[PDB]
Amino acid sequence: AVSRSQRAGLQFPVGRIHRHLKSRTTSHGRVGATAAVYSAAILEYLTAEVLELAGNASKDLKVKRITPRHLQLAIRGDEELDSLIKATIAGGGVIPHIHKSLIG
Amino acid sequence: NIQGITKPAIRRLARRGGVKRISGLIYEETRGVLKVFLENVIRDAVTYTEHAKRKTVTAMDVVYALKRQGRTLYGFGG
Amino acid sequence: RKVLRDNIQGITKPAIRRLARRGGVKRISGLIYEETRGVLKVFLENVIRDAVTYTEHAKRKTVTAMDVVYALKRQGRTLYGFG
Amino acid sequence: KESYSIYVYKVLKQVHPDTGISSKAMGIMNSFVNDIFERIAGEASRLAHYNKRSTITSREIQTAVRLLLPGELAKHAVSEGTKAVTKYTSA
Amino acid sequence: SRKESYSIYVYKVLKQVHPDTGISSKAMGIMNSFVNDIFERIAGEASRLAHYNKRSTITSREIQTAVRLLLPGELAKHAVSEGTKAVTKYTSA
Amino acid sequence: RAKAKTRSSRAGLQFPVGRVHRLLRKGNYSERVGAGAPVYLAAVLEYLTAEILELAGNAARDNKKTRIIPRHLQLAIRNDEELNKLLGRVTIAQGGVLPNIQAVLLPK
Amino acid sequence: PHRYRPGTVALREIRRYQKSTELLIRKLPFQRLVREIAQDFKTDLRFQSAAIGALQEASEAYLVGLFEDTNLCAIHAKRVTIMPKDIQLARRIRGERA
Amino acid sequence: PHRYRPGTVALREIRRYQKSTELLIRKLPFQRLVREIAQDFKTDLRFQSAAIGALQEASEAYLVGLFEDTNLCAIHAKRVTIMPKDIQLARRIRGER
DNA sequence: ATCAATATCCACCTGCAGATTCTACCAAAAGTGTATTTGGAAACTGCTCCATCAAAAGGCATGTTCAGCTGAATTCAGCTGAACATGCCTTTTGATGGAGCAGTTTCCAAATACACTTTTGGTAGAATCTGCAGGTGGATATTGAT
DNA sequence: ATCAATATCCACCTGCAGATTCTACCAAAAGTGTATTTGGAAACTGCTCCATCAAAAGGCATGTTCAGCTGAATTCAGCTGAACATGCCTTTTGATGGAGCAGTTTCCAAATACACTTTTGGTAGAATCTGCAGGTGGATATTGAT
Ligand SMILES: [Cl-]
Ligand SMILES: [Cl-]
Ligand SMILES: [Cl-]
Ligand SMILES: [Cl-]
Ligand SMILES: [Mn+2]
Ligand SMILES: [Mn+2]
Ligand SMILES: [Mn+2]
Ligand SMILES: [Mn+2]
Ligand SMILES: [Mn+2]
Ligand SMILES: [Mn+2]
Ligand SMILES: [Mn+2]
Ligand SMILES: [Mn+2]
Ligand SMILES: [Mn+2]
Ligand SMILES: [Mn+2]
Repeated sequence: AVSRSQRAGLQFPVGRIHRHLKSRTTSHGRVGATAAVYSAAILEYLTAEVLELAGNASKDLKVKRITPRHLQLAIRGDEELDSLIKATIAGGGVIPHIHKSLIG
Repeated sequence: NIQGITKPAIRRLARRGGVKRISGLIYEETRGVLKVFLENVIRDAVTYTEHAKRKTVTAMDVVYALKRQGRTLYGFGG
Repeated sequence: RKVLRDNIQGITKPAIRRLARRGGVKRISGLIYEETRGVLKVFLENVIRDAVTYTEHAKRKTVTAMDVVYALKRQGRTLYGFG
Repeated sequence: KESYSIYVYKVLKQVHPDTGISSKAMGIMNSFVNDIFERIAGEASRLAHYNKRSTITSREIQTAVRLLLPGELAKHAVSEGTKAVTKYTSA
Repeated sequence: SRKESYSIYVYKVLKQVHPDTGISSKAMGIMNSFVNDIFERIAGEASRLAHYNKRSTITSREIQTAVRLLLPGELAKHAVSEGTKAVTKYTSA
Repeated sequence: RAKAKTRSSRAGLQFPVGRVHRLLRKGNYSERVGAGAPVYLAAVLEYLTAEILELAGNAARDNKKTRIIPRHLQLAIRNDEELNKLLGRVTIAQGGVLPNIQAVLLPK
Repeated sequence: PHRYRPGTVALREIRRYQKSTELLIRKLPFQRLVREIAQDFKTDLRFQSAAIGALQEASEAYLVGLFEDTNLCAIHAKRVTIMPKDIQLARRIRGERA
Repeated sequence: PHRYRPGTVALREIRRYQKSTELLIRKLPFQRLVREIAQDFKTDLRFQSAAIGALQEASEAYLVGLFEDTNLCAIHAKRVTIMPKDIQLARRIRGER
């Protein structure tokens, strides 16, 4: 007692993130005392935001565990998460959409 | 080996892409497109491998290669 | 001092037509001009928003060329010739 | 070999105590956290250098967040960041 | 106040490839933006390469690999030649 | 002590090895920088500069101009497959475009 | 009374403007637009002259590049006339709007 | 007997494969393809199983995304059938060609 | 839409097999207690250079008229691509056993950092130098109507 | 085919705004010295990888119909291009006025440094359950037809 993540009321590691910031910002560079805390809070927020939407879909499909598919549905189903993450979600598939001109 | 990428395989990819009807010329065209994509990715992935003085292409080499061309892939270490 | 209003309409029809010509366009629908103005404003909003963000971070009240250049690079629209 | 698995799992129990997560989905979350961290740190690094600073502070992180996150995400992220720093600087 | 630029070096190279040809200020500004851009790309890629391989030193080997990644083909071969030649000539005291 | 010999001249370069070395050092790209790293980088930057200037210089000549303008730089980059690829996401100010009219648009 | 047929002058304009590099949007009206947009973010902002010029070079290059893709979409639909529909397709494939 | 009209089974396959996430290319042909391409740079490289997996996930995600834009180009031309011209247009807009 | 008639989904289930979660080391690393240094904020201050006005010329936007030809429907059939059943097999699965090549230590000669002290290549500004922008022309297409 | 009307190509001209060259001061590379890391170069690991291989299990290739899609062809309403006069407003240039970059100096709040101890998280097996296999009984949903 007491860890820096605890004092900031976070689950994400302030200490590790501080060290990561201290990496490619060399010893010739510097890192603020609260920069790690602030950075940790953002990562935890975004993680929670993604996990909540994904967790919903997993239960909406009556499944206990979150799968890559649930993550894909949660991201592409959210306008802002979709624009933020233009990465490829492995094993996530695509959102089911058929063009209206294709249906008889 | 590019012919190993079969017509029903290419077809399944088109279905997931929401394609209803497929021209016969598509399959050869798709094989050509896929090859160029793979060439570019593998060229960079092997380059990362040689720099590390390794003879084994790791998943991280691929991820780094995909990231460099703006094709970020999640779920393989990086 | 003076109020700036409705300046997207300052992007005239002949100006938009000239841009299309350089783009190789031979014939233009009448609805293009309003659409082009819409597309341009969204583009300018996005670039300037980031540029001003760089300006505000620098605690400046003057947008520099570098603020714009940085903003363009971040959006994958790298511009040469302005420092 | 480091990972964010433990922390992702801890956050998951906050928002969904009843829900678990597959191994492959965890690898995606790991890639996600690493990606976002690199984006923010990289932008924060450039912000400091542009202004001839050698120190990355929470002010650089905040501006980077405003540049990288699209709208409502940005507002809440900035709020969570400020909230966490304020609680940190208290003790 | 002094503002550094690559202008004098671009102009020196200009006289080597076209001794009769000059260049406008706006075209010189483009060349400066180009040099700064390529520098930023190569240095950034070499930095990540060192980080990926857990090295604390960016050497000419990192620069070379970065070049082979960023330059598309014959440009890569020719740049590697100029890079290697300059190094070997430099290491020859 | 010995007479000053610039690292550029030692490398047979026109681009400043020392300045490039300083820029690598203050960009915090790494904790340490090798001796040959700024040499290699300066050589690459110099060659690429030469490549663009050569082709731009050529374009100026066929336009019978003795001064390179942005238009010549654009004509040089977009007409070269590898420079166009390298600068595919780059805007050249006052460069204009390459002349190109789709065949179907031309008269009968 | 001489009169060129539809499309003849259009093709004539294409070759003229593809040959030149000058800005196609008037400087002053573009300045107002930039200042109007920016001051909607931060009141009483000042601008370096080169800052506005940078935005215009980038803006025109973007629109010209978009009209290229737009044109190709029109030709693809066997038309010679570009339409909003063509722009929307081009920007969609670009990932700008979907 | 029974015979589905052209389009019915096609629409069915779309729903089935958009609903699932499994790889659609057989593993061995793709693995063999990767090695041949790689050997033109470096002969007999060792490949991690995850390395090939990453390449295949990316390859299929790429092609599926391309078929989507390809489909849009076909629809735009008031067609339901995708053609090489549709792929060529999509890749041109992307800056791939 | 009935009416009936196949072909497929598709959610009420189940039972292990295999993923997840849980466990327990224990080295890595975060945290701590001090001691020391230092980047950078802050308070001026000099001096670009930015905002706004003014006019005056004339380039060019605007609004109009009008018909050429294009986009939009529409029709039709030649032919291509979908649906299908049927054999053949390429891929898939699964050990067995080598092994090649990861990654891991523990030494020093080589390499790099960082300061001091001098030197000189690089810049700002002034002084020169001079393409070519913008003007003027015939010559050579190109175009569209008899 | 011919011409008339128009535009573009291309060469001419010069002077001045823009580009190049010159001039010295000085910021910052260069030379030289320590002090400090570092990355090979040995000598050693257990590990995913390669290779069959042995069949075998879904999965592709193949040929035959025919449904219906694509492309050609036709028609016409009306929109968009071309050409024109009109005169507004952009362009150009110069002026003020001064907001506010950017330079500069001081000196602490905010960083790094260091030698430790405490805490944590990565790891691999055991211990735990959760879906993935399938598998229907049963409406969808599609299809030919009255
Ligand atoms: Cl801070
Ligand atoms: Cl080196
Ligand atoms: Cl439309
Ligand atoms: Cl085609
Ligand atoms: Mn030459
Ligand atoms: Mn306003
Ligand atoms: Mn100081
Ligand atoms: Mn038509
Ligand atoms: Mn028929
Ligand atoms: Mn000198
Ligand atoms: Mn001229
Ligand atoms: Mn001094
Ligand atoms: Mn100390
Ligand atoms: Mn623990």
